[PDB]
Amino acid sequence: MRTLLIRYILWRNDNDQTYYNDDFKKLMLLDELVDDGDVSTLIKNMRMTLSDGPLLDYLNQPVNNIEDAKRMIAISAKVARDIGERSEIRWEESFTILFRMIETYFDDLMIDLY
Amino acid sequence: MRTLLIRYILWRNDNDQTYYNDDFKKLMLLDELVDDGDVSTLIKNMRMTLSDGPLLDYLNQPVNNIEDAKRMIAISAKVARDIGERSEIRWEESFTILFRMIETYFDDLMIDLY
Repeated sequence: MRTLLIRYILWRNDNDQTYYNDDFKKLMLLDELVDDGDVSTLIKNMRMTLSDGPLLDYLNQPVNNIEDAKRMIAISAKVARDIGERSEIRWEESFTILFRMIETYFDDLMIDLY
Repeated sequence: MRTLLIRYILWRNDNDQTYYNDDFKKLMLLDELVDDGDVSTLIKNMRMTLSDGPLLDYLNQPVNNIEDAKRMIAISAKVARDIGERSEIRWEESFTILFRMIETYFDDLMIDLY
């Protein structure tokens, strides 16, 4: 799940067809769980501060169930998409927090998606 | 370079043909810079300790030139290959250190390889 999510989020950022996989189809379905307004806000703040700061703050919120975990994946993916490839983001810092919060749900998320 | 190296190292770990790209061909050439004995030792220690600890210790060594930077990429790649996909490694912790050391050489590494 760690490798899959890294690959997915990075592909959402750059849109390189050579790095696409059908495994992503099921993960892209998680987008319905997230309100486009929350993403829009997060992007505005990231641009206002010229940093990944607002994203790292979003990812630090508690994850109490599988639905919270799915929303975190979706928010990261939608943010990656909407921020653009030119954005100088140390993605590994975001993955560190994301996986710290969602790690436990990996087994169940895999079952849920596939 | 950050995205490319993440993608390369993860592909070296699982050998998933669906996640392969021809950009990796030039990076795989860096393997000649690394002695297989150093990798063998690193793997032995990682298994002895049941941790990525030895790898994170290797990556914390100073990088004084582009050749040091290339050796770090090659050691990470050969370790990723030899440790196996089943290995529960928090890859983002390794990428954090690797990129902290090699970040500056990215522009020059890109020129050197492509």
